[PDB]
Amino acid sequence: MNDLEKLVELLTHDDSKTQQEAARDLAEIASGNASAIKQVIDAGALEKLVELLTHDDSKVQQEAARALANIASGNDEAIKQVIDAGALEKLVELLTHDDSKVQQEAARALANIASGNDEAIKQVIDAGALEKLVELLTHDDSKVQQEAARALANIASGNDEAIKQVIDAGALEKLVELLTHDDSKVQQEAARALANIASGNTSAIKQVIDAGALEKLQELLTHDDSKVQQEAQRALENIKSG
Repeated sequence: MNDLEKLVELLTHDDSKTQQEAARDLAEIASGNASAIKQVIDAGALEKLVELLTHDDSKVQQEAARALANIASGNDEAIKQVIDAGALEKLVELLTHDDSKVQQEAARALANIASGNDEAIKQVIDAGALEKLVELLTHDDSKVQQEAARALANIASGNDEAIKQVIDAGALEKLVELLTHDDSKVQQEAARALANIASGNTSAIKQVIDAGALEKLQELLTHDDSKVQQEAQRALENIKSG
């Protein structure tokens, strides 16, 4: 049994600090080379990590979700593996327990998965992730709003059938109220999400402007933060040519 696998072993222990530290230490190893990431996978981390998500231990959940997150930042192989290990079911589950840092890692996790191909994107919507995600947009938690928006954006970067789901979940008007929030990153992600949704067809572009996106977006264009401006401008543009 090599070092990595004795870690997956330690995950199976009933001590809180034991699980947490092993989970934490996997979280870091899995945030390096593509090589490090696959070493983690074939060491069988995924079954064990996913099951930690169902222990009601805030700190443990936070490290097991984060680990999944970091693994989902690797290539398409990891993302396929994370999915086949049933993460999405538990991950979306974690979004309903009001736990700042745990909702946060869960979102980034889904978000990252959602950055994969179209097969990955479908599995996210089918796992009921949309409804829960949209809900997190109304929490008074700048960090959570950012990761939730970030996920939707990725998801709204898929096909028509995806964009349509995002609208149907009632994203649009929550997203716009984000544009008025005085946190740079949040605005950045909301605007990005909007910009993507507004790369669909006339139906999709229409429901954006009806949601009052235009004036807020043009408002952000006068803020002093390059990155936000870019996302706003890019947004005003796919709205414009329609």
